Amino acid sequence: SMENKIVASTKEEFNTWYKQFAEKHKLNNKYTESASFCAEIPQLDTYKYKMELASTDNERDAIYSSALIEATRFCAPIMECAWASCTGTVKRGLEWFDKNKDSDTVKVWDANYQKLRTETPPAEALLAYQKAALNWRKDVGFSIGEYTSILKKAVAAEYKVPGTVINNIKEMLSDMIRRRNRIIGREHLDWCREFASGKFLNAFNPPWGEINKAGKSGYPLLATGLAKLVELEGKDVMDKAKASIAQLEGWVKENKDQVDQDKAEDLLKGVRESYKTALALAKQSNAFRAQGAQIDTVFSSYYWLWKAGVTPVTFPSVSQFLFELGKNPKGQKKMQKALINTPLKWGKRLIELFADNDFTENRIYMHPCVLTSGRMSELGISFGAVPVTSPDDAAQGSGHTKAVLNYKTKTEVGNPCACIISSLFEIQKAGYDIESMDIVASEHLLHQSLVGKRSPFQNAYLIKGNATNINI
Repeated sequence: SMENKIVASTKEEFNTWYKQFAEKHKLNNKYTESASFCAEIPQLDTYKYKMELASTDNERDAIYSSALIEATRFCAPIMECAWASCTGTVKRGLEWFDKNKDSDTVKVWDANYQKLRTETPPAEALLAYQKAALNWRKDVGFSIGEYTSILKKAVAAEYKVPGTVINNIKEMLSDMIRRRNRIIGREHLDWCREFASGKFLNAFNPPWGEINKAGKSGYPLLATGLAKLVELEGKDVMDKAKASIAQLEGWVKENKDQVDQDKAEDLLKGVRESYKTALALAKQSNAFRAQGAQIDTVFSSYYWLWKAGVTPVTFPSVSQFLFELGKNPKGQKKMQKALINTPLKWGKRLIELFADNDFTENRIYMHPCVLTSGRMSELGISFGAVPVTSPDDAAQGSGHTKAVLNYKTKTEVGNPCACIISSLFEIQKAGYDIESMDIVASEHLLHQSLVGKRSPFQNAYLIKGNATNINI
């Protein structure tokens, strides 16, 4: 029969289920964050040599698919993949969109889907989508632990890798930075940075004279400074800036005997108008057109099942399909063939969520709610690592890109994560031209790592700072 064998309406029930599954299958925490089937860190070099030899494109596609599935299939985070694929999570997760379909943080991208299959979205729908992701995650009750949670935290100053891969990791980082810069004062900027975090009393003594003083742009100096800040150091600055204003206010309230009321209230007014201007400038930053479009995998996955008309009953067959897909990969053509050929009804309805082929602008600007053939992997890691009609078959392994994130980054085992990311990167270099690719998947895996992301089921959006500023 086609049924969901993982039956839990609550984190507790699932916990029981998974203690049992984990013990039966000897899930192991050696090299992976979450317990998994991973006994040994894969060796991808043979794919590197083979890839050095390949004279045709199809072969390079197959060699990279192979390399990927080889590095992935046994490292999937069984606990979170399972939890995300269980009965309760599937019921609530699908039911969320029926209640929230018409809300203002959903309707913006949803009702506009067909359009989004072609043209890049405004900033508004990016913000909306991210809010909706966090909301679905709160309402559904998706967090059973740190690997399913919302990550709010500062990007670590340093990223440790072993001397074997340090070369590679660095090359990747430089190409990444080059790419970010491609996506897009002196005293003023440092005064703005100091104000944004440490010194809010700096607002009493602006370097340019009056705090709200306009520059060559007619835009306030503070505003553009903060903007350039969000650009270089990441949007965290804005929050920090606001925090500082908070302090300012607090101070003005705690000691009001030291200040003149009228011009204190005008000071505050000023900093606030400047901050609103800085926000507005950063929302259109065009660097927000990218970072805003960062996908929330499980959320977009459930959105896709919903949009494709999937339900608790038919979900197990999708889980099944995905599971097979993690064994026998399919490029564009093969995916389309498979999806149209299946007698099952969600197959055709999936490809009708696919964007155009044939999508004009750069794809990092594509909205995170839109399905494509390359994005099947998201579903792949959500519902596919563990087939829910036959959970034990998970022991065979199902390769899905984000599986890489389940690898530990810690130095005692010698950062398997970075090692695999690096092997993938070399392998790609061999057969493909790096600089000329719209996206580089190993690079995005790396981006996810540097930013402190240990799971596919973690939400990385609210993280503090820019991964490109990291020292490795």
